[PDB]
Amino acid sequence: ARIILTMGIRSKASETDLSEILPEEIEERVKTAAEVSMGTEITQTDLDNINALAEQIVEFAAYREQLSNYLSARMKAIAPNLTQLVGELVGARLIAHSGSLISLAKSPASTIQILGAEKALFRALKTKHDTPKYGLLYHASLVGQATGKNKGKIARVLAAKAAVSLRYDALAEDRDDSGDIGLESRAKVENRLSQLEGRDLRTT
Amino acid sequence: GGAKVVIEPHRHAGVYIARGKEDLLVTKNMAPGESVYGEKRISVEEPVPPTKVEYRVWNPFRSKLAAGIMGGLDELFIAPGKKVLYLGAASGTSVSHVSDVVGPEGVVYAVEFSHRPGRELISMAKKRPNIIPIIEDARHPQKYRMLIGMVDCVFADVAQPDQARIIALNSHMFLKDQGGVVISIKANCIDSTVDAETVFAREVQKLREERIKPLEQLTLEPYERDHCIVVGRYMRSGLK
Amino acid sequence: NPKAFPLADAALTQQILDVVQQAANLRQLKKGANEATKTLNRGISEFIIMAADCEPIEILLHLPLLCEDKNVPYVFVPSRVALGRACGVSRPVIAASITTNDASAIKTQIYAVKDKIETLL
Amino acid sequence: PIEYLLFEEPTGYAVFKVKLQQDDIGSRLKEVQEQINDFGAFTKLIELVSFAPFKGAAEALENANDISEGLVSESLKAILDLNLPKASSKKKNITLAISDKNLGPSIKEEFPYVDCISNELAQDLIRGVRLHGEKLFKGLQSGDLERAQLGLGHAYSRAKVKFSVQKNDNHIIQAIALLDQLDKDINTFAMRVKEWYGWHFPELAKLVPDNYTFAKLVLFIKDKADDSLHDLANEDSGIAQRVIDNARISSETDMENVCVFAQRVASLADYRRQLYDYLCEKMHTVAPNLSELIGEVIGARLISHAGSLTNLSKQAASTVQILKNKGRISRYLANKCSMASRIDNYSEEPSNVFGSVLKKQVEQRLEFY
Amino acid sequence: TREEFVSFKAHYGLVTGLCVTQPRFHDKKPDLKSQNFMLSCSDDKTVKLWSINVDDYSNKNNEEGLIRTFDGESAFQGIDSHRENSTFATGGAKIHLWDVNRLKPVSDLSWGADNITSLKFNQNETDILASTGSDNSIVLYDLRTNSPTQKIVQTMRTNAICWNPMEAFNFVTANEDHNAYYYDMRNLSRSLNVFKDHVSAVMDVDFSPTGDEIVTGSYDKSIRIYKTNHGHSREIYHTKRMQHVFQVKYSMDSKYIISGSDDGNVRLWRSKAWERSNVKTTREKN
Amino acid sequence: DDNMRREVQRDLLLIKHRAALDPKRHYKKQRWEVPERFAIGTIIEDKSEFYSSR
Amino acid sequence: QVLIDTNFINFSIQKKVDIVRGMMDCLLAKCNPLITDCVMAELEKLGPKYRIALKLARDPRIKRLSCSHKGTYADDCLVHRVLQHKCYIVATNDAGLKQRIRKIPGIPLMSVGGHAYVIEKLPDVF
RNA sequence: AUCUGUUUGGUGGAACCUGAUUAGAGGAAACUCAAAGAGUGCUAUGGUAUGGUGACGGAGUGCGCUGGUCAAGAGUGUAAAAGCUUU
RNA sequence: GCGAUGAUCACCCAUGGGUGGGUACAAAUGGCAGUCUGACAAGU
RNA sequence: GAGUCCCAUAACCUUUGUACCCAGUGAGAAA
Ligand SMILES: [Zn+2]
Repeated sequence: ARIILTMGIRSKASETDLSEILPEEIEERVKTAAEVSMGTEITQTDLDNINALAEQIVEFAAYREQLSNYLSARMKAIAPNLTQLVGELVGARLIAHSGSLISLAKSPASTIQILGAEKALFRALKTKHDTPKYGLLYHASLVGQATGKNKGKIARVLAAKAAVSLRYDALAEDRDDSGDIGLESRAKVENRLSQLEGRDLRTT
Repeated sequence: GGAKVVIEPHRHAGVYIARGKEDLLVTKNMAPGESVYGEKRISVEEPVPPTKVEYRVWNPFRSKLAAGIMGGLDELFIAPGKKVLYLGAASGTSVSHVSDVVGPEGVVYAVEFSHRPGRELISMAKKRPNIIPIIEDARHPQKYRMLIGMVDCVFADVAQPDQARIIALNSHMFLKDQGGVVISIKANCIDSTVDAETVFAREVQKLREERIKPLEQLTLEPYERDHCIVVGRYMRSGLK
Repeated sequence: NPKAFPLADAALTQQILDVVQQAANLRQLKKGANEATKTLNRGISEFIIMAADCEPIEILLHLPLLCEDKNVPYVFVPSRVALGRACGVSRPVIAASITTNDASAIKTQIYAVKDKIETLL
Repeated sequence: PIEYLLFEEPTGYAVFKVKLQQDDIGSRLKEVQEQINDFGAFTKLIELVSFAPFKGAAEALENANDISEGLVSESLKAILDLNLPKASSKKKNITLAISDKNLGPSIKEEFPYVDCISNELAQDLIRGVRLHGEKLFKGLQSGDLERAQLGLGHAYSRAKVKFSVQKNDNHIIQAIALLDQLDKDINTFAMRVKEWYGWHFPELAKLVPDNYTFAKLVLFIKDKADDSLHDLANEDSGIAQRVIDNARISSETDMENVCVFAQRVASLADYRRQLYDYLCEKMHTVAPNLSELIGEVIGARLISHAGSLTNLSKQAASTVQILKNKGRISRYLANKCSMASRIDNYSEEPSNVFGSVLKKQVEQRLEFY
Repeated sequence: TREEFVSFKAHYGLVTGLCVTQPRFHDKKPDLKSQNFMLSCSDDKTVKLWSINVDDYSNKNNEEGLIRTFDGESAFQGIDSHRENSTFATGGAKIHLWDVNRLKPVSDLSWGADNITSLKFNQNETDILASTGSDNSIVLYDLRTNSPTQKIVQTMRTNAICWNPMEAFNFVTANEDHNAYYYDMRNLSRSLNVFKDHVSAVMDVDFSPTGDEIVTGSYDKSIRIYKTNHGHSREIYHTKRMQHVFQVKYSMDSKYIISGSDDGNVRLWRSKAWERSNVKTTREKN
Repeated sequence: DDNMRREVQRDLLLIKHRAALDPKRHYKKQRWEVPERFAIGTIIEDKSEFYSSR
Repeated sequence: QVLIDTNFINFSIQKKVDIVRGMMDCLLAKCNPLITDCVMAELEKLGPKYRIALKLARDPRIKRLSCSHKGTYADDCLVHRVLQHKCYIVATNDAGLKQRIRKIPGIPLMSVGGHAYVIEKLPDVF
């Protein structure tokens, strides 16, 4: 959208350049495709609607990132230790999954582990199969840092510390919105992730 | 109409069979989300989430090449990386199916002479980028010798009595050696005073006189009365 | 080149109109523009006659594209009034179609007219 | 003797110099016929002496049309006058191998000292250089030859058919298919705006039910106010100021956020009805008869559901889905509308007069009942 | 393409000679880039000159056959055209010289009242004719003096002559005792070669355009190629389908040999059998 | 995978034993073992014609 | 259209039947006789005893096909090009070729018998 | 159900018979070592190899060569022509 | 003062209502529908 | 120890509100 707002037309692209969009290596490709192309030439009365749509979706993404700013702000003002541990939008869809923050706080840590994967969980319980291990908590950055079966392992330890921090946030009264319990819990999860990424199943 | 089929690859590369209780000749869709001449489609969900890719039913009563495929041809030369020169691209009916059999890495040059079919060809070649529409008479290949270079198969769905001369001229210009020559011969449009076997024998003799060795012919009888597909290869030296 | 291009001259026009009248007697003629396009997309049609002087012309120029798609001969008679009079109905028609039949007593005449208008086209 | 060779191609013109003649008498033999497939022996026949590239796709299309209809263009004149030696016109002309027997006369009309050959020897020399292409040219052209071929084929075809992008119905297909999308987007977004402002006072969605009017008035009211003069765009405005006096529902950051949300709804609301005006204009220039008969938005949805103006045209009249006496006016309007769409598609630059006549006919038919 | 430009029912009897011309008319201009010209004599006392539409240049865009009809009182037996100046010569009951403008012979150049069976013009020193008469005689004519020059009588009958295109005074005769004779025009008292390997009467001879070898078809149904300095056959070509090879030419490529047999067929052969006609990379050429 | 073959493993049996589903259908004699690569797909009847295949 | 072979031509000349006139009064229809290049090769290979037969096969009324294979086996060529197409009458007198042709179905067979041509597997001769 | 005993699906594979194969039949690994086959890519380019062993090169002159123009000749044509041809 | 440029073709009362079967859209703290295990593991 | 990234961010059913229904044909129609 930003590039068609910038140039508009192919001969206009032949006379203009751009570096704030499309970084430094697709320029020769768009210029060669501007020189030779199977595309027609548009008029101004529909280039105007093309430009209106392009500025429309540019402003749409501006609204998207500022709504994400609002979500980050309300989340770190409502349950900030969960933000310090698992992150803003992950904790947000945890809370939005379980309904209330207190209804998520009074659930055990195993539930917070498997919280997104209910259909896989209950089919793997109603026939005697193996249950999932990730759920909605798979998209946390720590589980992203883990690799192998120990992302199941630190999904478990991350759900345990997230239950700790989450019910602290929901049940505290002298809470300070400063991330202290979430930060010490995150340090615990990070050095645990370190000590099980340091081991290796090879023999040296 | 809302049923479920299983897609299975055919012997021919690039085309598929959808088995249900009636099985369908099927191709992948190069422009997903719309039908070109009102055929039905099949949408599979192949596994970032899985993506809905889709498939188009090839109708043998509206395509001589599909009638040939599902009558049983030992070798089509239309293949998933090739270049096909479609002669007599009368609309985008069979050219769309040849286009998405040939795939995104191959090229279909769709030659047509009339102009309202050419307008529909250009509007179809927008959403199928691997189609080069050429609005020109195929009886003069020099008038578009600049736009096409070194095709791998020619398909001829022209319905003119100077068919073999058109096929020979376009092959000698743009076909490569041991490339494919697929012909759809319509007996009644060549000439109706003789019978169908006489005109097929004469057309095959004309092809080998213009040094295209015929490998195979098929009558394609339940879909078209008195038609034929002759599959040959451009031998260029030594039909013997 | 006009829009209604492959027009017939007077001898071919009267040959066409005579076989149109005989097919209309033998129930082998579907007359009118949307009946003609119905039988054309159904595939039961041997050749279509459009009249090149109705009050719009694109109203039946939609049919040459269909005939080209399905490889059916099409020919332009220069009188909608004479075409309707040959069709045997009390109104002018602008398009008519000869449906295919093999238990047809005029098959040789229809094939001769098809050959004449196809060498024209 | 076939001394020089002229190969035309989308990137420009090439003059080759024939080094070794191929056999004339043994030209149908197996080894002579496959030496043009082997590249290691074709380079013993043909050597590139010149390549004049084109100035762009405009001169490419000009020279493609001139080569197509068999005329010598100015770039041809330049490269042939640079490359071919000044031979005699009466004794031993210089021999140029072309591929076009009716381009030959245009070459001798300009250079009388050049006799042109396009028989089977020149034909298979030409198809040898076509078969090898980019390898003969030794790296001296800009642009991939097949990419220029795609561009030149599309340009040649649209020129030959007179493809106009004004009467391009894909614009109105995508315009109405996007307009339905933003209908439901403005609907759901202003529904959430009304939901988030429902606990500031839940009567603005009772007095002012239209989504745009609600959103634009709540974009500037954020409080009580009193001063109810510029809130009439005043009985509803007076009732609204009375309700603001009798406020009966419950921030700052959340209220700033729902102000940004209502500004988004207002931006969608005036990009819609810009798009609607655009597609009424595009429908008047693309389908004037249909829009005279049943209206611009209805004709837009008609050709969208049909898929194209061509598909709606070539459809039968008894199979048109338009949207007793009430049951058969639909059939009358259907076959008149099919007639109007045929007129409108196959006329090249249409008028409005037949849409007018068919509108008069269908109003006469409905007024008869 | 191995296919006829045109056919012509030229005469009623045997067409006993034919050659090709660039006819120097002095009223018209010869269009040799689109018309070819062949003229041909038969035993029905006619010499006819024909033009052929030829697709070799694409310069132009046409009244092909029988542009004129020369007429003699007796039959003709051989014909050959001068390589300039609109002239040809026809042998028969007597040898006449003609040009393409006049409808009658310019000069009768006959030694005695004994008929002439064959004729060849020289290729360089183009004004020297040679002819074979059925009294076992070989006569040379000169066209400066417009007269015969010298004749020899051999044992048996000379069927054909061909001049050496690279040596201009040497010719080869092909005669009925089964061998060919390489003769010097300046001394006809001795042949300077005899090419011996045929087993029946030698019907036709021709030179390579390189002047280095000759081809020689005979009445035993076989043709033979001879190096010019040796005197025995370098090669023999035969076929169960080929009968009584009456005409042999050596194509101007010096690489193919055209033979006309008497079952009807004209066949191409390679002069070097093991030699292929593709272009060669330097490794295979070396 | 076998995890998906254990979900479509029944209608592949139906397609293998097509010939005894309707007493009037009578297919041509093939064997049709399960192909190595397949895909299960749903027919889109479009929004053009109604009521016939719908 | 009728494919001739060499013993049919030899028996025609031995029985003094013209080719196109014998075909016409056998079938009571207009015939186009065809000499394939392998039948012509076989007549030429027959030698100088068969000069009369060769230059009666050289006749402008007898059209001629162009076979594209190696070797001159006319029985193989006639059998292949007739079982490919079924639009041909085969005129022959070889016992083996007669058995091959009358074993493949739908192919009429003509042969010199007596002093005129006979035709067998053509069911509309009168 | 200490009813039933058929069907479908899995496990198992005696006897006979048929077919193939046989220093029994395999399997896994690879920046491993060899033996071969097919296809594809790469200017893959001396039709007789640099501009030149002071025997040489460069400059200039003379001869040679190319093209169009004009003039003359000659043919052909004709009342005169014109035109056309001209190694 | 017609027409092929198209004629024609679910239950109850003395234009209007009563009763429901399918269509889409939206909603639901309506349903399916029930939130895994539990004490060892890694190293020297 | 342990099947989610393969739509529990979902699918289907039920109920509740909003807008409708209960194509082909091919020469008749009117008096
Ligand atoms: Zn043969």
